[PDB]
Amino acid sequence: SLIEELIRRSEEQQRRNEEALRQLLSGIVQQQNNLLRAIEAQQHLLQLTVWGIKQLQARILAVERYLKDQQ
Amino acid sequence: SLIEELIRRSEEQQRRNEEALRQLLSGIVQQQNNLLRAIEAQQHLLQLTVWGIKQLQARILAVERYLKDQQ
Amino acid sequence: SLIEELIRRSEEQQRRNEEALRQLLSGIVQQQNNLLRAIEAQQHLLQLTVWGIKQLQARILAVERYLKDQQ
Repeated sequence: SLIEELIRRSEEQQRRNEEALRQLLSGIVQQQNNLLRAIEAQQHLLQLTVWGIKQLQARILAVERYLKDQQ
Repeated sequence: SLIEELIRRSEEQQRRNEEALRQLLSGIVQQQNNLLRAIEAQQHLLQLTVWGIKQLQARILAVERYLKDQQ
Repeated sequence: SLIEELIRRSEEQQRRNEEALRQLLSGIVQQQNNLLRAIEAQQHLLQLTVWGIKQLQARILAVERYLKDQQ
């Protein structure tokens, strides 16, 4: 969502730089901050999914042990 | 795969810009579009994994409830 | 972790470029390599989570089949 917002802002600045290529240095630097923010927002979500996978591993392990124990 | 293809294209343009640093503004702008596409392709896959984690959570919850109910 | 290290290095180069904007072309090119490395490191971790989700799917499927078979 914010990633989607940062991507659209980067898409906008990309069009401005390509049109300005056709002042440009500032937009190029700003575009690099746009991409860095996007990468950082994706890192946050990626970090959440890593933790979500670990919790699913713990849940399935508990079920596997429960079935083992019931035997 | 496409991410891998976008990364290699970015790796190629990176070498051209570093060699051209040693016309450059256009390549720098094109490289920024290469990275934006890569970020967007990774966002698509990241979005798929978020949905895949939610479906695994629903599957393990159904198993957990089944075992609870059988008792 | 390395992603976090590549992000901080990109954050440092971003500040230098914004201050140098206020030689800049080289830093802009170097910053683009900083972001490319970050994207590539995130792709590696993203690839690991895709594989981790597939293994969790196989584990829950085995549990689902076990419970089906016991009936």
